[PDB]
Amino acid sequence: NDAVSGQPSIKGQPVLGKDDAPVTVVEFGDYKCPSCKVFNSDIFPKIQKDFIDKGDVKFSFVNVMFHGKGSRLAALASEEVWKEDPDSFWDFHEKLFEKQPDTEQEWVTPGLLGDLAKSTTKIKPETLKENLDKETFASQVEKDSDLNQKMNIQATPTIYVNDKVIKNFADYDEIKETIEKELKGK
Repeated sequence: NDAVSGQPSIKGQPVLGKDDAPVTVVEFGDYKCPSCKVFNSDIFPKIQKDFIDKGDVKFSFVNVMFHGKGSRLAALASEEVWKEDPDSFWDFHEKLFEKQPDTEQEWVTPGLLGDLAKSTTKIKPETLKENLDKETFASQVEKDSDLNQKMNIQATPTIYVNDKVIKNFADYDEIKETIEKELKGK
């Protein structure tokens, strides 16, 4: 039906922000999703400036694989970057979204993901690409899928503010108000 209320676990997930931040914002997203591209460019930076920078919010991203083989490739790459060079993760993440074209045909390839690793992280392109071929990080993508299913994710992006499901990811008023209400409660 709809995404389930409740606090998703961010254990093992990429995180940005202070450990002790009182509000956790989680995005369930897909690198091939055009609405996730919009969230990344239009909404995410506002949450950063307003909340993450000042230690109010810690942010996490969980992979959802709604757009076929390219979604899976992208997710495997994302997992590897978090594990091997987490300090660079959010730079790689933002560039993969910036790379998403405004066309519907498959665009995700190992060469593409290898080039991003080279520009944004300390990870070797050939290493990343070898791991994509072997699907070295498949267990982490499956863990993400398990979590997606547990929360009954129906569309991407789905944003959680603590245990609250945001109705419209593109409505910064809703997001900001919900963050602020959770801060109060805290």
